Amino acid sequence: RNAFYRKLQNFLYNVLERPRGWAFIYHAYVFLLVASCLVLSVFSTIKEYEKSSEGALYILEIVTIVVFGVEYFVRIWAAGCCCRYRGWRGRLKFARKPFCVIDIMVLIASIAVLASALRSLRFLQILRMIRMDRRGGTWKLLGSVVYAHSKELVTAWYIGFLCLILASFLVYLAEKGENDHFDTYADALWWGLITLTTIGYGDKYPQTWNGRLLAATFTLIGVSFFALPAGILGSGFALKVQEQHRQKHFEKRRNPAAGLIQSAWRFYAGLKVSIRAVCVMRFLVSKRKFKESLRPYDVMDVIEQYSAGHLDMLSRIKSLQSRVDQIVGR
Amino acid sequence: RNAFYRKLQNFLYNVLERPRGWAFIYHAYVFLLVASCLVLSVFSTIKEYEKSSEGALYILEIVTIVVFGVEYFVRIWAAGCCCRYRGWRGRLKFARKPFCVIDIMVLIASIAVLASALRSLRFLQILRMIRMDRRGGTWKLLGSVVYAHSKELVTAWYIGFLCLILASFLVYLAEKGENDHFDTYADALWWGLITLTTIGYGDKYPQTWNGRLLAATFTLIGVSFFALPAGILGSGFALKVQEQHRQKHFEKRRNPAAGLIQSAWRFYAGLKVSIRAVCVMRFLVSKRKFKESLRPYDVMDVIEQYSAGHLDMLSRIKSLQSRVDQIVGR
Amino acid sequence: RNAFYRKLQNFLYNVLERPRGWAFIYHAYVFLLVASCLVLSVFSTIKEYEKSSEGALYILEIVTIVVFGVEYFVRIWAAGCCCRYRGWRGRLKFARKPFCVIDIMVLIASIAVLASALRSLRFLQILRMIRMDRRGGTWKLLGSVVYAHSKELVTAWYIGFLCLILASFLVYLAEKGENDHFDTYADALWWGLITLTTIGYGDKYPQTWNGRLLAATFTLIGVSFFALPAGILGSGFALKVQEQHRQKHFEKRRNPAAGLIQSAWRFYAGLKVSIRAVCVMRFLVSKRKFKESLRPYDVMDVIEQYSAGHLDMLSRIKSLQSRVDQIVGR
Amino acid sequence: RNAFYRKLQNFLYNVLERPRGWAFIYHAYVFLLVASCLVLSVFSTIKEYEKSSEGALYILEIVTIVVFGVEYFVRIWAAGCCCRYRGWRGRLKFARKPFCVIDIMVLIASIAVLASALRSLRFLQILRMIRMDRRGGTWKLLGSVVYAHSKELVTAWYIGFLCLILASFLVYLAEKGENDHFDTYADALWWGLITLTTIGYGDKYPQTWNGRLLAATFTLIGVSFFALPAGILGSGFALKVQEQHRQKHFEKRRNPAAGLIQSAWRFYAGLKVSIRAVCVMRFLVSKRKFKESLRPYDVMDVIEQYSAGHLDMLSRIKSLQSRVDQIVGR
Amino acid sequence: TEEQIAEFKEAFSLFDKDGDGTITTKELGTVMRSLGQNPTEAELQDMINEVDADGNGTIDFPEFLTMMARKMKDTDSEEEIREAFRVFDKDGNGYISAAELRHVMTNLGEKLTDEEVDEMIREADIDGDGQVNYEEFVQMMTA
Amino acid sequence: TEEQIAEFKEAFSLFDKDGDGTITTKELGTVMRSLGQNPTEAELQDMINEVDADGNGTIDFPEFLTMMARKMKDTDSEEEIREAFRVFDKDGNGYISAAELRHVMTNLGEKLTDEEVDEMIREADIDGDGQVNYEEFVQMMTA
Amino acid sequence: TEEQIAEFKEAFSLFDKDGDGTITTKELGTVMRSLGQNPTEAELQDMINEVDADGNGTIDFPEFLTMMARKMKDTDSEEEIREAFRVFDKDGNGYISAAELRHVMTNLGEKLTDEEVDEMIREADIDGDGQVNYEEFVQMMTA
Amino acid sequence: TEEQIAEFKEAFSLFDKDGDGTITTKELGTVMRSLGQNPTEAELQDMINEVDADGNGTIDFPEFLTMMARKMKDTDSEEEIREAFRVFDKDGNGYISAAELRHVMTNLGEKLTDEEVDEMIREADIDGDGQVNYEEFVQMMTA
Ligand SMILES: C=C(C)[C@@H]1CCC(C)=C[C@H]1c1c(O)cc(CCCCC)cc1O
Ligand SMILES: C=C(C)[C@@H]1CCC(C)=C[C@H]1c1c(O)cc(CCCCC)cc1O
Ligand SMILES: C=C(C)[C@@H]1CCC(C)=C[C@H]1c1c(O)cc(CCCCC)cc1O
Ligand SMILES: C=C(C)[C@@H]1CCC(C)=C[C@H]1c1c(O)cc(CCCCC)cc1O
Repeated sequence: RNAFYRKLQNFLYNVLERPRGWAFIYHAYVFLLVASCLVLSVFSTIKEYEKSSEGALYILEIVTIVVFGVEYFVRIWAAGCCCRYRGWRGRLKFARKPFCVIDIMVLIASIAVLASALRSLRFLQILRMIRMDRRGGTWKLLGSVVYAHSKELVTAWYIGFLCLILASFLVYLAEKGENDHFDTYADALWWGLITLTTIGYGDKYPQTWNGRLLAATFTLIGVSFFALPAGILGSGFALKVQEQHRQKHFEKRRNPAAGLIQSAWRFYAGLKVSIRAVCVMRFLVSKRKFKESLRPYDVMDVIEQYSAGHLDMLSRIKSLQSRVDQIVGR
Repeated sequence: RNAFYRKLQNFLYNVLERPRGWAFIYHAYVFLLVASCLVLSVFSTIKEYEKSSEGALYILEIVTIVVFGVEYFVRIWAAGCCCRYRGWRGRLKFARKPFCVIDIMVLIASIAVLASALRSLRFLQILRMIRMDRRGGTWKLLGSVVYAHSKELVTAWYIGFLCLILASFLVYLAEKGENDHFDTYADALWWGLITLTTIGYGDKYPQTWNGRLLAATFTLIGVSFFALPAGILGSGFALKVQEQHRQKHFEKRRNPAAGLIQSAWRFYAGLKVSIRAVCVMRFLVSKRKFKESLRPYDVMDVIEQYSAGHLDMLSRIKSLQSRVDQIVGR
Repeated sequence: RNAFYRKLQNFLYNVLERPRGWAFIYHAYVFLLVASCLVLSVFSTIKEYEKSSEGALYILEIVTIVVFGVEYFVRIWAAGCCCRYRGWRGRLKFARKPFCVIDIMVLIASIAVLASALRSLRFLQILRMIRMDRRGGTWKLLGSVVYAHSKELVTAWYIGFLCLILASFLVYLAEKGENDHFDTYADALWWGLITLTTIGYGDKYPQTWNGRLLAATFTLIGVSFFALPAGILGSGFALKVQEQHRQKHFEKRRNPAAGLIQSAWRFYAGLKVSIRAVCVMRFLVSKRKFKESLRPYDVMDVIEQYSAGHLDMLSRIKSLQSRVDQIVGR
Repeated sequence: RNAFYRKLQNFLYNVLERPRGWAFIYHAYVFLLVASCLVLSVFSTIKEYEKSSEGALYILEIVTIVVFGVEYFVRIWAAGCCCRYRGWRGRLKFARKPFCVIDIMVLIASIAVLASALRSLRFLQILRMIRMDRRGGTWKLLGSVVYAHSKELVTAWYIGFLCLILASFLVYLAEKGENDHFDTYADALWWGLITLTTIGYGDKYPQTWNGRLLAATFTLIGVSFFALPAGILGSGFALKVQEQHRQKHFEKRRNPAAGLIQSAWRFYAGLKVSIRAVCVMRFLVSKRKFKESLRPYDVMDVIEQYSAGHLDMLSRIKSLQSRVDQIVGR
Repeated sequence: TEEQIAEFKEAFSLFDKDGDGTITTKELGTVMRSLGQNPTEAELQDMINEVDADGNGTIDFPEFLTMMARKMKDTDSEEEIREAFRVFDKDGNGYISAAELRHVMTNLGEKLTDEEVDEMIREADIDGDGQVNYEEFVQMMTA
Repeated sequence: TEEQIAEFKEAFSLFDKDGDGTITTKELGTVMRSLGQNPTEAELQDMINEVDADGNGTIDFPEFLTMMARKMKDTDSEEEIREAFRVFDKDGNGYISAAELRHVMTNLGEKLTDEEVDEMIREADIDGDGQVNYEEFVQMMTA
Repeated sequence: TEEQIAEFKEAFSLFDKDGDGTITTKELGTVMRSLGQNPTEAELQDMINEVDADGNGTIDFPEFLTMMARKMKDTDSEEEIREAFRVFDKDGNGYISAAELRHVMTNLGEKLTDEEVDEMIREADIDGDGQVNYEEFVQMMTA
Repeated sequence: TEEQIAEFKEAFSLFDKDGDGTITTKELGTVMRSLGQNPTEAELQDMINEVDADGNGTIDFPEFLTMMARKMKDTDSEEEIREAFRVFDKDGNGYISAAELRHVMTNLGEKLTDEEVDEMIREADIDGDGQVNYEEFVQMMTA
């Protein structure tokens, strides 16, 4: 029964590899498992709780390595869906994926350590958490948004840094004598960074009233300039979400794809040479239209569309105008 | 006089159940009442103020249970407006609503306790505060916005968590020896969480200068990554508000609704069988147009509308073109 | 020379009353003056600096009352530009304006006190600062934006308050015994408010590790929910700024105003009665078009405009179609 | 070989002067260099690290002055690309640029000091960091965005300041007696500023329960009003980024520029005088169209474009209508 | 039954002018125009999309039998008509006044004639109280 | 009064060509075209919407009597004309120059003739000072 | 080779009706119309832009030789067709069902006849398993 | 001078066909069509707006004298042409290649003929180095 086995295997591949819907819940469970490890490992660092922490962590490590091994095997078995990952060579290539090799490495490391490696344990927990991304999607999205607002982020950083050094230096001048907090300029810089960030430990704070006046005037600005990057990036992320949401509606990649496939086949499928020419030119046209359907993929295209029709309108009426001109002579 | 009684009852139903305008003020008053309870209950936990706090809270509990009972009765009386809540069975079903049963339960609990239950008192205050939502609207809106930005929130969380663990571990290494604050890694994690969140209690802070350097470099990033979720959700909420504000203007649900009602009635109302066919097909068309007026309900439809006319324009000129073609032969 | 005096007086009225451009600088100067008073008054509260603070504040109060009196007189003299404020009665009505009466009251109060009233001085400084708004514009704008996002702000508040009470209660349970910070539930509530707000004084913080675990898990959410209102309001203000910026370009209030004035005059200016009818109906039309140019004043009107033309084009071709139909018979 | 030398020189000019792509990396390196100096200078302020800090800083200053001198020379040699900076006079004018004169001044100052000037060293490090902007772009962008939201920022500031003074005064009244933190009103103002900003040092905090109640109620609002400016500016920056991103696509400055150049040349190039008139009027038209392509440069122009065509369509059909009218008589 | 199936086939043939067992847009448009109502291209395409449960753009007798086999009970049209009426009901309580119904319903959508409004009133204003409730009307609609 | 009511009925009949007591868009459009001014479909629909205070799209004599019974005092047009003029007034103080009025007012909206501008000047530039104030003009407008 | 170059020149002359060595939009449009397929102005301009590697809007024989000198190996069309098919593949695993292909491909883009679908099936459904894999098909497409 | 003023008046009369001392859109359009080049309504309105420095939509001889009295020195067209060329200059350094100039300039805007491009090269490519600098060209333009 290859049909049912293939169906079950494709379901397992969907739930394990990039999922879409309820499959996330399963991953969430796995996350919790590994998450628990983290917490337990932290508790294993406390002398008071070392005994019980490690006692529970041994069982939990057995559980997690068993789960990860079973998941790895089920994954390399459900990889048969992908054409690239078919047969011995295909599945070996699948296991060649960086996250798969990392998974097997962490598995054999956990097996070895179970049968001092606390630092290794923490690092492997970190790695099995990182694998969840599996694509760099978080890093790629953050980098895209940061690059989009690079100038605004840099101006915020530059102005905030100038404010930090200026305010810290002025408060240092106002407090170098009558406050043991600001012994040196490094202490004042630490204070300024810890306040403009609004962390405000309280280890250092101005006490002389001129110092407090300067600190007030400069914090009122520095706190805003230090909070600016968070607001800028948040607004950028939200605007990008809205843009993607409105872009995913028209879905104008279907007809260009069909035209491209037809043109590619036909181009593969004196006068004969001219026909083959026309066909390869049309193939280049298919490539061009597909590409122009890839990159812009935005609402501005709609405006462009209108413009086209706009010109079309003009052209059309010209013909109509020409027609009525003939009616003048008839 | 059923007319005036019905009018007064519908006004009371509007003010009690989902209100629109000035009725909110009344609810605000009620909120304040229950709010007062909360504060008083908190004051009742202080040994110093226990006497006076409880003395005032007894009278205030009498007042609030009286108000809630009167409101509950006025509500089950003004529920007669809704057709579902008419007569004995209708009103019994109305009382079956989860918030109504919760209301009567809290009422009888307050009556019983009035005639140790401090924990019960606090929980019932919480419940009568929660009832104000009465639909989950707050939860539904928050969930919708969070789901919309799920990827951005998750990337912010993942990067912030990596920053937290990395910075805390590095500062722990820099401070494990020369600072009793960072005894273990758990202490360093607590510090990192309390600083990157910008809470900054001051119980733990780096003191070794390499530790302070690492803390500065990593806080400058971690604080932004920890503030990112607030900015993302705020921008999402504001953008959603703007979208809803611009969507609520065209109000294109009137004509489709009228067409749907007409078609449904007509479909309810050899050649006769073909006519009834045509009618049921038109009923399916009415269902489809109503649904397509429900889901999209967005500005993009306008573009679609233009596109329709766009194609329409083509078609019409073609006919015009055809016409002039005949004029060529005449 | 009434011409030059009128010109100078209108310039003074522009600089004093609602200004547009460089006049703000003058007001800024005045602001600084009153601002200085504030600071000096605060310094006058310190026993150490009381002597010098009051010594400088006496001269500064003389200066500020002189400036305010001169400004008040120049204002009631430059008020002659406004038609309403012309002549004895017009200028008396001008002085009847709430900010003008407040100005004269603060002036005579300063004169009297100069010739214990420290609280009076502080309040009058506050009042002369408040007068700068003179319209409630700040309050009106804030209220508009808050009302626009009322549901989002309320859901953020409700969820944040639930998080606050829940986290406070749980940490209180975890710390009621082994931490003198959380003596009662009021102490725990104070802690929760001071941390979820990210103020984090450090007076109270969890110490038991289960308490710290709960505090971490609940702060990671509560801080975001408490920062949500700031992000929501900031995004709302920015979006409103963008909307106003794009709305102020078309400026479609000119032609409707001209039509309204023409129609109003004409309506003021058997068959005669029918003509006067036509005219009053056209006056109602002018009122309607002016109102419809007032309220919407948005980009959506453009869509509506297109729709109009859309239908228009339909209608137009119909006539054209009819025309060609005649050509069929000719 | 002037061709290859010119190519290399233009590449060097691109990498040094305003760069576009990978050249930023080089500047980043330079930034790091100067950045290192900052840190080292700070370390040179610590008595403990003064020896090693200054020892490393001497070599690092040699390195940085060598790098800056080499960069300055390579820059004044690669400036030959710009026509203005050609030959002796052109290059002398280039060196006249404020950042170039500042660069040579800092170079000769570093050379002199190397062969007490610690304050000079810090100031020169600051200046060579500031030079990176080289245009005021950060300041100009920040000023533009602040001016755009001037009213919203000012209302946030005004409401936050009223909240600050009110809350501080009320907490001072509640705590003037039973808390040594709030000795005077200045102490209460410092507390209010340090809490509403969410810095929360912990040096001053309310302790009386009425004081804590007032502090809670007023902080719940003041923290939001103090965080408002950051959110407003962040949203403004993000919206401006989105606007610029969508504006940079159409790039409608090509054809107007070509028309302007053609018209300018032609205008430079009884009936002859009338022809020259027509030409100068067309030159004014070219100036006008270029200017109108400069300022708006926004999506609203698209709407305007439609309107034009809108009217055009009207006009066109009128002509068509006129035509068919003739067909009535023929 | 046999009679019902025969009548349904007769109706389909009335629609299927060609007689090839595949109804297209042209035949439905022409027959329904002969009935009196003029359609639109989008209207015919929407009918085709709603009735084409096969995947070829044309329909056969089995599809029409499955369609007409549908009954008022299982259309699941309850919630849809409810939300439509709530949109109609300005108050939102769930009652529609007679005057508002007369003004709105007959002057929007598929316009109806005087006999139509009379029959709506007859089968809806059972109590003759003006404020016609629709929940009972739609419950009997389903039945 | 009796004379006023009779004249109003005569005017309505002039509008009501049919004589059925219900004025429609066609009759108003035709009569107003016969007057000389050509309307638009949107303009006629706007008149119908503004004058239809019954709910059937047509008007009867009582509505016209109530309309014409309106006086300059109760139109509440003060604030509207004020804001319109402030939009006109570039300075914003509340005075309009004679040259600006002549250039703008006659070259926008419902265009006016030379006699029209002359009569505006006569009844507005009472002082002949150029800077025509409008608050007095609108106060006498109301009266 | 000599034969290939001669045939390419013959084809270009077939395109180059004028005989001046510069093909323009008109000649390509007219000749391709003679072939049967009607183009559009945008389509002709797109061909000109894609084939004009000189910078004057017209083409000469060397450009056509460099074009047809291209080989299926270096078209670099692999990733493009892959992404196109992933857009086609609803599942996203990399397999297309025969029924879905028959319904979609022949009813979109450059429509194809029955012989065309038959030849796609012949050269794609090598195993006759329905779920046609395309990676092998595109690899042999390149070769 | 007297000769210049007489020639300017002759040119204005050539424009002012009517002879009433007020040039309107119709006269300018007709005369400049007789010159050969066809305008647009927006183009004529733009000329009117740019040349109407009075406020009535028509022009008189004094305005034309003030216009033509303008010299190349005071047009203040420097920065505008500079920014235009920077938009033209892809590199942004301030030099334009001869090939790019030939390809772009003659194929955009107000199209120019071969003699036109030749004279641009003559009066711009003074050094004949290809990479024509424009700052000198515009400085001599102003003079
Ligand atoms: C990746 C993020 C989130 C940005 C972009 C990259 C940089 C170097 C830091 C972030 C950031 C801050 O975290 C804080 C500031 C305020 C100035 C700090 C003074 C040194 C600016 C600033 O851009
Ligand atoms: C419901 C909100 C508001 C989001 C979404 C759900 C989650 C788990 C938390 C919120 C949130 C943080 O409150 C803080 C961060 C920063 C990283 C913290 C490191 C553990 C991310 C982060 O998504
Ligand atoms: C006028 C502003 C800025 C809003 C709206 C009005 C209200 C009552 C407070 C502000 C506000 C907070 O300042 C803080 C929260 C977080 C919850 C606090 C828990 C009690 C919500 C919250 O809406
Ligand atoms: C340049 C920025 C970022 C703005 C605009 C200019 C001003 C004076 C300060 C910033 C700012 C705050 O930094 C803080 C507040 C809150 C009120 C503080 C009470 C004195 C408002 C406020 O506009």
